[PDB]
Amino acid sequence: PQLHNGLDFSAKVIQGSLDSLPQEVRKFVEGNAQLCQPEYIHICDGSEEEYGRLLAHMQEEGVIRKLKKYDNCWLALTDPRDVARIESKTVIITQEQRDTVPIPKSGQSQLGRWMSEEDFEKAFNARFPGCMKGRTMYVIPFSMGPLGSPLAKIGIELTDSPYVVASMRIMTRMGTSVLEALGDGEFIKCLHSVGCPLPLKKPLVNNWACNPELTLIAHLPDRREIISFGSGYGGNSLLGKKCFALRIASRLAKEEGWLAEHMLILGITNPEGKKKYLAAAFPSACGKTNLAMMNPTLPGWKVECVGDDIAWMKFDAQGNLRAINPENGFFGVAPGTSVKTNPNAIKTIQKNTIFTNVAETSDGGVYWEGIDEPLAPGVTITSWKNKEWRPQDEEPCAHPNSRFCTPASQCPIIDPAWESPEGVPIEGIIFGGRRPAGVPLVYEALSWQHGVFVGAAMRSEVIMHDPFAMRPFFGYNFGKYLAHWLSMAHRPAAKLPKIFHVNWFRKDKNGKFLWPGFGENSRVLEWMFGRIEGEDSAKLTPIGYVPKEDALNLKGLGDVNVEELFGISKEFWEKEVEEIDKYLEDQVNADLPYEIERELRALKQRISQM
Ligand SMILES: Nc1nc2c(ncn2[C@@H]2O[C@H](COP(=O)(O)OP(=O)(O)OP(=O)(O)O)[C@@H](O)[C@H]2O)c(=O)[nH]1
Ligand SMILES: [Mn+2]
Ligand SMILES: [Mn+2]
Ligand SMILES: [Mn+2]
Ligand code: NA
Repeated sequence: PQLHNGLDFSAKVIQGSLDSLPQEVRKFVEGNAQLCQPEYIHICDGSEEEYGRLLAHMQEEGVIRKLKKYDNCWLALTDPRDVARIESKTVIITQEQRDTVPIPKSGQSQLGRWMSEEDFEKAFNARFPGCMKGRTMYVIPFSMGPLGSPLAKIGIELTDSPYVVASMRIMTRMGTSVLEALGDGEFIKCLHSVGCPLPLKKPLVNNWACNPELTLIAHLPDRREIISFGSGYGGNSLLGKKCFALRIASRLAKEEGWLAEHMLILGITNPEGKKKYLAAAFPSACGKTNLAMMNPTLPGWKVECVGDDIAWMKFDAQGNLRAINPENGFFGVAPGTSVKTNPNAIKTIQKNTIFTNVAETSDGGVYWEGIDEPLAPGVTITSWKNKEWRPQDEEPCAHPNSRFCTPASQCPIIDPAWESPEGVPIEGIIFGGRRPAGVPLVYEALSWQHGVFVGAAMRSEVIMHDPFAMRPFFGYNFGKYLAHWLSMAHRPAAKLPKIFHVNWFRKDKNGKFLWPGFGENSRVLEWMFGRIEGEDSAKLTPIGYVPKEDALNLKGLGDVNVEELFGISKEFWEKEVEEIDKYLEDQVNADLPYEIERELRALKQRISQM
């Protein structure tokens, strides 16, 4: 009801109907309409028409450019201040800090950033009131995972950014079908604003609305809310991407008995026609997308992609670890993507793809560092800063973490069960990062508990810790996350996947990679496949099982330096255990599970006996 006409926002709806919305959805939309004061409310239907028209509108406003070389491809160049995720401005709100991060023994937590309810409410009040003035508030009903999946979760994102709408259509299942399936069911409330109400208080840079000084990406797991202000970019704005997919979802996972992880999912088939699904957690810059879409060099082998970034996994009644890709597309790093490094991505991204912060060629194509493709004489390059650019300048033509946004259904090797509601059975979990020295190409954890330790001990690159590739993404206390992983071993009839650790990045004394990697990583996956089958192809070492002599198929690779590649040094590993000890003691402290501490003791002891 109302004594006037300030609460009913029906008159400002330009697509859809508030009356047709589920009650709790309407309250979410109208309540934030009252707060943010948008000019219009557009309830998205997810249709091709809505999509095409909105892209054309952004094009006319100069917000995006059409890439004329390709089929329905687009380019956005952002404000340089709004180029990536800002961890210092990414927070999780809970009653007690200990529930969000372990209280460190000595230093500051690097496992998350807590903000009190009190401090967030002040921050919220200083940002959102009237922030959508003069703008359309878009209502994005989206599913994270196949619509009918028991592993899927539903979100509603409100945004004043058409860039977010178009990108969410690609990255999630979006539209009217989602609302109809949701009904009076539960959903994650996602609120986003670029933080630039009209009239503009500050000058617009590169037609890219953002408020850097006030940027704040907040997560409120107990309220089932994500609230993001000031940034229009990637993980800060596409609230399904990391905020929902990893931070909120990992909390839900903890509560409900499942796992939300920074993992690719791939299906691998051998020459005997046997197929296994694998998951792998690597940090940013460590090649999940390359592995997920691998073109295998080994004859008779086939790799297929379920997902390249996020895995939602739950042990079923039969004890199989069932996994879905909750995403609907690939939000891949553009620089470094070539025919050599990722040929299947090259194929995917030439239609219906949105590019952000890459360079543009004179004939309307895309360009970036490591594209490994020469241009015809005459073809010139415009950089991501909208500047004339030559191949030999002291400046990259694309932003180091510039991205493409492409539909998953377009991947030539997309898995036939990539959107099967029941998910796919994971038989192996892979951990890894960038280690220039000391860490063998591949090793296998001795048990589930050792495997959890291996994930927890992950380091990459200055070499920094990134446990489970989840350091920027823990939705709650990492110690409790470790306990949650360990508890899976005590679950009824659980078939615990084999756990491996890989290192593509080991270098010799001259700084060149000892392993050719990319397509050649099918040789590593072959060994993993065999080990899952119970093949006697492993040699026991202090760090776990490694391939036997001659176990790894090296045919066609010439003379690979295996002794250096698989070399295990007592002195390196003595230092390794020490640094892992100090890290877990400080960062996890009182929340370090007994079994992780035990695995550290165990590894320390095995190394001492070298
Ligand atoms: N040497 C070597 N480098 C690799 C290999 N696979 C991937 N890379 C490198 O990894 C980088 C690309 O990986 P990213 O796309 O940033 O990794 P990602 O896990 O998909 O990152 P996010 O999308 O942010 O999650 C490039 O620099 C590649 O050269 C490999 O097998 N060997
Ligand atoms: Mn990726
Ligand atoms: Mn990622
Ligand atoms: Mn136990
Ligand atoms: Na722009």
